[PDB]
Amino acid sequence: GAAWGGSYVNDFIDRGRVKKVYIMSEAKYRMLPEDIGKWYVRGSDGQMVP
Amino acid sequence: AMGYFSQIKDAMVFAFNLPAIVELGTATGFDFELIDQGGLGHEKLTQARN
Repeated sequence: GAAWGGSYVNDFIDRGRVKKVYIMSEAKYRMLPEDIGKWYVRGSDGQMVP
Repeated sequence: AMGYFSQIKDAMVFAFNLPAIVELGTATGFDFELIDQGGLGHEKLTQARN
C-alpha cells in the first residue's frame, strides 16, 4: 500500500503551516506489473524475500 | 490601591473597577492585530511589532 498508493505518515511545519508527510514509491518503480517483483519484505529471519 | 501597588517592585499589580459590559472596551481604545501575512516567522513578527 505505501509503495503503490502512498501513505500519510504525520505532519510537518512548512513556513509555519502544518502540512502532511507522504511516502510513496518513486514513479519509475510503480508503473508496470513487472515492478511488483522489485519490492521485498523482510521476514523474521532478517532476510529480504521478494 | 494603585498608589500602594505602584511601589511593589517584584510584581506588576493592578486594581480596577468592573466594566459596565465586559465586551465593550474603552470608547477611546482600539484593538489592533499585527498579522504575519508572509510566513515571516515569530522573530520577524516580533521585530515588526517593536
